[PDB]
Amino acid sequence: FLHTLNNVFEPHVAVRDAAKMNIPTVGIVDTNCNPALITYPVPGNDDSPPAVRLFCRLFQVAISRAKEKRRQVEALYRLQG
Amino acid sequence: KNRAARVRVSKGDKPVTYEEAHAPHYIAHRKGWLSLHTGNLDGEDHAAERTVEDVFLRKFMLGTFPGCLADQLVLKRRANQLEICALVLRQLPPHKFYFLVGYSETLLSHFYKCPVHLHLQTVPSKVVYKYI
Amino acid sequence: ATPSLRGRLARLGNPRRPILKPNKPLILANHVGERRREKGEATCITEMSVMMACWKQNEFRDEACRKEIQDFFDCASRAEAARKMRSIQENLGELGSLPPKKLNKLLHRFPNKPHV
Amino acid sequence: TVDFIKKQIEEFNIGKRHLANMMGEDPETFTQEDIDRAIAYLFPSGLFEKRARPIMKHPEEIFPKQRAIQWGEDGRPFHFLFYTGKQSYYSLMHDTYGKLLDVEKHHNQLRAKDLLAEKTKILKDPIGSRWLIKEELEEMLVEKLSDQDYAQFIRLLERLSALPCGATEEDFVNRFRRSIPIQSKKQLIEPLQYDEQGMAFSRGEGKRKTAKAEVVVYGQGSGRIDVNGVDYLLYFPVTQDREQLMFPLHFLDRLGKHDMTCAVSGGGRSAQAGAVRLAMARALCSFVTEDEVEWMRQAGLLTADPRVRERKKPGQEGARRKFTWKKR
Amino acid sequence: SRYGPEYKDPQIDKEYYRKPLAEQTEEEKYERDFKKTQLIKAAPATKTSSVFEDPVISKFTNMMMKGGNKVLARSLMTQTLEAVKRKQFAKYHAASAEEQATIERNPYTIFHQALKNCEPVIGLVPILKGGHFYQVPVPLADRRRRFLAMKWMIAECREKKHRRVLMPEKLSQELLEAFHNQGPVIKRKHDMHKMAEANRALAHYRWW
RNA sequence: GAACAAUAGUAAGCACAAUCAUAGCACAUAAAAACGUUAGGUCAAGGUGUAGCUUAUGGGUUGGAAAGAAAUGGGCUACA
RNA sequence: UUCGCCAGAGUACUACUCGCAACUGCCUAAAACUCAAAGGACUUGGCGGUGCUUCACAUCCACCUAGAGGAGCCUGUUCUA
RNA sequence: UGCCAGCCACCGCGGUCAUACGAUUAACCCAAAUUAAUAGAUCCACGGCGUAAAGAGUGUUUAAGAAAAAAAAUCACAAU
Ligand SMILES: [Mg+2]
Ligand SMILES: [Mg+2]
Ligand SMILES: [Mg+2]
Ligand SMILES: [Mg+2]
Ligand SMILES: [Mg+2]
Ligand SMILES: [Mg+2]
Ligand SMILES: [Mg+2]
Ligand SMILES: [Mg+2]
Ligand SMILES: [Mg+2]
Ligand SMILES: [Mg+2]
Ligand SMILES: [Mg+2]
Ligand SMILES: [Mg+2]
Ligand SMILES: [Mg+2]
Ligand SMILES: [Mg+2]
Ligand SMILES: [Mg+2]
Ligand SMILES: [Mg+2]
Ligand SMILES: [Mg+2]
Ligand SMILES: [Mg+2]
Ligand SMILES: [Mg+2]
Ligand SMILES: [Mg+2]
Ligand SMILES: [Mg+2]
Ligand SMILES: [Mg+2]
Ligand SMILES: [Mg+2]
Ligand SMILES: [Mg+2]
Ligand SMILES: [Mg+2]
Ligand SMILES: [Mg+2]
Ligand SMILES: [Mg+2]
Ligand SMILES: [Mg+2]
Ligand SMILES: [Mg+2]
Ligand SMILES: [Mg+2]
Ligand SMILES: [Mg+2]
Ligand SMILES: [Mg+2]
Repeated sequence: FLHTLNNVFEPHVAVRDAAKMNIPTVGIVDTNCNPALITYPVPGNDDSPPAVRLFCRLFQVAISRAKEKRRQVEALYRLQG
Repeated sequence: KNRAARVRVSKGDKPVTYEEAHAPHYIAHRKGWLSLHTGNLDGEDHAAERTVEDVFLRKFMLGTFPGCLADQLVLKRRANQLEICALVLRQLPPHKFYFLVGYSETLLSHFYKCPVHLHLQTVPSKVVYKYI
Repeated sequence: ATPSLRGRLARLGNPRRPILKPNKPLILANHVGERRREKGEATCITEMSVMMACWKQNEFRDEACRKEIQDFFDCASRAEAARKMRSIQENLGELGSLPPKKLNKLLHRFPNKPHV
Repeated sequence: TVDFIKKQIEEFNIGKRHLANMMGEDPETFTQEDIDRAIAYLFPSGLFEKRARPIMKHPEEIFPKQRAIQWGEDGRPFHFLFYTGKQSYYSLMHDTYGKLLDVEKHHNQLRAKDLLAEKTKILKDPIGSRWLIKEELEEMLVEKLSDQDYAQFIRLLERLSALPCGATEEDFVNRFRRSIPIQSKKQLIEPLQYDEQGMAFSRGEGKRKTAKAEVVVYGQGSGRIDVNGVDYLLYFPVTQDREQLMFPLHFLDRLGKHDMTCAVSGGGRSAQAGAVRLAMARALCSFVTEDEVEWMRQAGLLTADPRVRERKKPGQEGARRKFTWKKR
Repeated sequence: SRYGPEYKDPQIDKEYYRKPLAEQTEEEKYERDFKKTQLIKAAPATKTSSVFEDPVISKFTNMMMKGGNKVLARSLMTQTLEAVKRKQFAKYHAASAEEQATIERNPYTIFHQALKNCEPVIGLVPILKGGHFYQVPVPLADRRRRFLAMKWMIAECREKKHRRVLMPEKLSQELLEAFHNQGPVIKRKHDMHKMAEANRALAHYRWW
């Protein structure tokens, strides 16, 4: 969740329902959010543009890096035999 | 509420033939006529005779082929011969079907004093138009 | 400035005696009310009375006073035109404020939190 | 349901071959147009509803469009918006908004370079251009939509077109264009006619309320009118009907200049006057200028009068009038 | 309503279409009329391009008509106009040059003027308040007033004549008497006006 | 169990809607109108559950069914 | 931490007691008997001679036209028969 | 049988298709006993008192109790 709230300022439904579904949840919890049901919360500012752009970029890079590492280790496993 | 020749809505499980799913106001619009004969045309005669004949045929056929009749009969009358056409469930062995074909055609031919043809179309289970 | 709410309502903690007994709880609602349509009153009554005096005096011959008849007519026309044309513009333009629909939407975009 | 479609196409082709054979035609030059005549002749169903009659058609037209499979065999959904529940619509919104941003960027660079080189393509009005209906859009995404959805999208396209239009942008918004067909109410002028050394006669046919009227007018004659072989003062004793006959001529100031013969049948006297009125009006359009035709139409001279007797209804008295209703 | 709301009423006036070139806003207006691809209701049988037809005379004709008889009501109107005409031609030749300058012989202008004089200024509507029905002075629309005039004319010259007496006779009489303001119709108008002054206080009960 | 600058709802089905009819459109009219409500109406259309009759509550023949103190509904013809 | 109160509903702010400047009073306060409930809060309906908006298109008021209710007949009810 | 005759500890049953009455058939359960009636045993609150029964119209003291660790008596306004 890049914002844990919905435009009416209650918690986004998906939080309660992801919990309900046994799905782990990362989310950026601003100062007025409720972190409780969120698996790995990262406290910080969700409202300002450089912040959201930052968090987007980070999660992007992490994902891309992982998918790469998986490709490379797969290749290695293919040459192993 | 008009009730005539209607099949009311059930809980939504009810199998309904193409015929039964169309209320009388749809005749000649969507579904067609279960009989055909000259009698009801403008300048023509003996409508009454053919109506009674019709009624007896539906009853007779329904009793002669118990349980195996799929949909209501189709009665085509052409130049003094009647072709009856029926939708039949497969129940009986073809022995019983041919026995009843021959028996019927002869019986009715001698009853109504005209050549009678019988045409059976066979079907696995009642064709289902709606719900189900 | 809003009137003070401190000490006013009857509560387990409050030392003194109630000042307000609110009929229904004081919690800002998420919508406003709908504007009350204006009570009508008779129109043209003055011009009518003037014409009626003119008649009572001149013994109800219409030829005698053409001015007050014509002016009562003119006025009734201005009251018809008023009834027709004022309805729409009083129903849209609130002047400095917004139509209650827009207010309600605006208030649902930033609602009150009684809960949590 | 893909195997179905494949099979159905196989058997539609085999069948189209068969049909072309019995109808005795070349299997190659057989069209849908021909298939139709062939069935209509082979299985002749009178039924008033055209959708209930026998049909052999290409299964793509018969069957409704299908949402394709949304994910691979591993479970990963193909399109990144899948979980929105409407991928089709929100993609459209995504790319539309993207093109809007693009336009804004490019046009801002061109604002800083002192260039407004674009034009407003937003007026297609002579082409009779309109937006898609909701139905059309719904058919283009193969997905159900909501009224507020359609509204949102259209509003966005509007935002787009209201800016400087790029080439790919113009092309983009123009998928969502349709053109409303011809709008002209101008009549179809009867070609004037010259018969047996006689010059300039025109024809017209009115119909009003159980009365039919055929009127032939000669431009070369003096003023008189012969209805069913007799004079119009004799056939139409009532002033009102003579005035009705007078209306179109007096309107065009042709009142002395034309000579007419009429055949009118059915209806009463007033209905016949009305019929001849309309027919005369329609006949005089050959002799007059194209502008005065528009005038006659705008006087309501050229329109048939649709008002006709309503059918009496069972359980009432008069087609409107009800039997007396007793409260208690 | 065999016409959809799409269909506009026709404009029968010939003068309007004949002389367009001097008016800008009206050129624009009827441009928008036809070019809108606008549908037009077919011009009614009653209404004509005739230079001779007075819409007021036609209305009156209609309000006189019983059953379906236009022929009979148009007869009675025609006869009445002719009767007023000849009554004034009688009053003209038995008079002197002064009164020959004064007296009106156009039956049309007489009809119109006699209706203008007979139309009420003010009117009465019943209003329920506190379980009582008060009669209250109400200003009237134009159409309502013209209607009241015509209807009062016809009601009187139907009702109060002696059975021997024909309609165009009695009607021409009352037209001429209402021309000069001494007719019983006019007395009715005054009864209304007086009932409206008697109740003038109650003018407050009217909320519109 | 809604909020569209959207806050928990998706829903097939039946109705409405659309189409069909009234011989071209359109409009109108016709038709259509679910689930239920009124133990609404009809065992005398026919068929039937339960309960009743069987030299009779069944089957036939012949002849009779009147009538206006009064009250009233809907119409027709009028009063010109 | 205390104190005052409360053991179904009625019967009952009653009957009897004691006390009281109260004498149609206040206070204190039962039982026979009767019942299988009596109560508290809510929910969905329905309803409201409750308020606020919006309407009615032959439709309530305002208004238009033709009729019924009075007569003779025609035909159906109710009674009486 | 038909709101009758009757039945029931409590809820209730009987108005023509009564597993509830009365009798029959089958069953169940106790058993030299089995039901009914009456008395016991048991059973109320270490719970409660805004709306259900219940904070006594007010304050002071008496009797009796608690003190269980840290401080306090006191200033615009319509007490009497
Ligand atoms: Mg924030
Ligand atoms: Mg105090
Ligand atoms: Mg309250
Ligand atoms: Mg009629
Ligand atoms: Mg559904
Ligand atoms: Mg059609
Ligand atoms: Mg329609
Ligand atoms: Mg109907
Ligand atoms: Mg429909
Ligand atoms: Mg009943
Ligand atoms: Mg009954
Ligand atoms: Mg029976
Ligand atoms: Mg009677
Ligand atoms: Mg009737
Ligand atoms: Mg207790
Ligand atoms: Mg007690
Ligand atoms: Mg007391
Ligand atoms: Mg006492
Ligand atoms: Mg005592
Ligand atoms: Mg009415
Ligand atoms: Mg009558
Ligand atoms: Mg009457
Ligand atoms: Mg009568
Ligand atoms: Mg009877
Ligand atoms: Mg017993
Ligand atoms: Mg029994
Ligand atoms: Mg028992
Ligand atoms: Mg028993
Ligand atoms: Mg023992
Ligand atoms: Mg209490
Ligand atoms: Mg207290
Ligand atoms: Mg007290």
